[PDB]
Amino acid sequence: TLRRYRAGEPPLTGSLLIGGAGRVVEPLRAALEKDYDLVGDSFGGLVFDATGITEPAGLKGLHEFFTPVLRNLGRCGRVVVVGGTPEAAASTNERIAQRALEGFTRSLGKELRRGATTALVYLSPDAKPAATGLESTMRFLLSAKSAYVDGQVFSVGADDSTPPADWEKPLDGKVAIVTGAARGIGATIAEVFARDGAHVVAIDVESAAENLAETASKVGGTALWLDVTADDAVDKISEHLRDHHGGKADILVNNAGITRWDAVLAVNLLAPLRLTEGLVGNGSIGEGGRVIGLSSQTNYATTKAGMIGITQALAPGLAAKGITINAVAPGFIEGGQPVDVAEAIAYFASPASNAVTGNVIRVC
Amino acid sequence: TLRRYRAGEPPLTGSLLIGGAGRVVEPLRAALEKDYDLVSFGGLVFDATGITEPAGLKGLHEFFTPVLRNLGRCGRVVVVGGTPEAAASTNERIAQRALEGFTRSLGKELRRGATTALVYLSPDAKPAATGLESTMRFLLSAKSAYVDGQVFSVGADDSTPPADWEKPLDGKVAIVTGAARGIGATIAEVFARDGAHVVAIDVESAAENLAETASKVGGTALWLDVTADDAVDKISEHLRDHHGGKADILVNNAGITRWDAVLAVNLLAPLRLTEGLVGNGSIGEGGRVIGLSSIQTNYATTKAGMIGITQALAPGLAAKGITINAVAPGFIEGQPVDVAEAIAYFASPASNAVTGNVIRVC
Repeated sequence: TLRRYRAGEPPLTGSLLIGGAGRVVEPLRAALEKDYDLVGDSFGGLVFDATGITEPAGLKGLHEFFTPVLRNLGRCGRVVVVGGTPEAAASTNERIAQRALEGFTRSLGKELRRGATTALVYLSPDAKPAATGLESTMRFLLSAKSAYVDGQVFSVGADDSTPPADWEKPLDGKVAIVTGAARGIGATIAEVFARDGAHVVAIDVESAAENLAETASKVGGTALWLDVTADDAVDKISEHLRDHHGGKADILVNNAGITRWDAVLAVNLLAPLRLTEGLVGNGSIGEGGRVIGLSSQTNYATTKAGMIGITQALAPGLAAKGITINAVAPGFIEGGQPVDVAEAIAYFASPASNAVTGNVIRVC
Repeated sequence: TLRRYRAGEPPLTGSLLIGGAGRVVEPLRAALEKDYDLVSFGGLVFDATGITEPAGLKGLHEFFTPVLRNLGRCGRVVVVGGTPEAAASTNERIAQRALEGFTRSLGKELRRGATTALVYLSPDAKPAATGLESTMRFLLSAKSAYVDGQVFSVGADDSTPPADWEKPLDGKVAIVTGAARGIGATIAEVFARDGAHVVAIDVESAAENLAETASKVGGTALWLDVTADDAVDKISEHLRDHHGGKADILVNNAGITRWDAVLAVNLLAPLRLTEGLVGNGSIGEGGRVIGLSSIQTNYATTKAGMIGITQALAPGLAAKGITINAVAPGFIEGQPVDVAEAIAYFASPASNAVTGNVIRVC
């Protein structure tokens, strides 16, 4: 039975080794030293900086680092390889080697103890030497919050970051809109956001009735009964933000909720796109904003791909306004659990995740 | 059983319905009307290039729902779209990117043997879309029997059809490594059937097995360890003696005849060969490099690696008029001929607008 996050428990099940050569090892060692049991004999985390590998021949560096240590990696352990964005390498030799990283981290998992995970994080070569924009990703990965995120690839760009005042309350003071919020993952996302100190606007359909009122109260948020596919949805959300939150939201989570071709397109693709375009277009979501999509056969497979489309298409335009857009694509859930999906969303929602945009991650 | 390609037998086993709306539907009609039976369905092509908004995706369902049930066995479904990173609006990017979800799930409601493919075409492709044609012909045929759910990315460049679509590789000189047996030997065979002159390479100890491949295909044998330092030179020397110093196509497979080892054989050697043969003028204008992965940490890395080669080298190779693509096979022995066909599709002189692609065969 897998480790999920709690309280003032330590982030890892044991010590944390950071190795490799490159531009990430020192900044990370300095950044993670206070909160993690850092080393120079039973490991909770293994981090290899692969940024210094500039040719395929150098790929043996991976083998040389992990082989002596993998076996001593604990249950529910973390392995992270950090490389540089291959599209942006300085030589074709470097692009090949950094691309090859993905193969290594995704097959290593089959050698690991139960519940242990692996992850690949790419960092812009244009990120500044302190690598602040990387921190929220590492903390998410090196913690129990990321229990069911495995074999994934995270792409961090170039901007600097600022830690939240408190990494145990990273969403402290933020306003989050969550749709499909009465039951299911939606209700859980709302709960995890509140735990992290956000004020949640819980949105669902009018027939959710009391259930929605219930979620709002449990999370200390507010309820907004509304059909997100109606013409006036943007306007109604804005009005609610004017009354309860001085006209502004920080986070929009587009979750369809469980509460024909055209109905599926309208709910899982058209509506969330409209919501995003409108709430951004009118300034309700401004600098520091976070949009996070959550997918979930020909109907749905198209809207799931559509959601990936939104996330990639809107990222450039949105980054120029200081806003990130990301998505989570969950697997088999009712094994994997909702809290797990919610953590991933909360990781993107982080004010310290400003250098994470255009990403799509699978959970379970 | 599942149908593969033979004789002057017609390419589909039913008629071809090309519908939809956009920049590809007319030119594709005019291109295929002679060889195919146009408008109990052998093939279904939907032009999705005119969908510039997500709301328009309803046209996919509108087109497909009446006709899928009438699609014959081993039918081909192909959706053609516009390269999403190059669309003119975010709305368009989103609608074109969504075609991928539709194309992958559609396969699941098809008959056995029937396939689905998504083709993206550069919006700077001329109206005739001649660069599109070899991809279309490969897909609308028995040759692609086990290429399902895949995404092809076709560039802006025009194409010239080969003299004969049945001998597409006529007069071409193809280097095939690891050719003594397995896929290497079958690749050699499909290449010769398509008219190529094959240089069959493999290690010393394949001995007479290499001789038989070279012999079966009307080619030549080169006994060589492709990880040895002299490898580029010996190959060049061979090309000088037998082909006037040029090869057209290079197939990177070294087949079937400890971390360090897997890397040399599977990532380093095929990179060396590619860089050596292009850099010494052995492969030029019109060249074709095609990588083939293995069928597991060291192999996983070299398989990711191959994708890297394929993506990294493509821009610089395009400027030299050389394409690079790869096939990721297995689990197999499905059949070898099916992988070889995929390699032959990339090899084709008419696939010049096809580069930086990675296709799984299953």
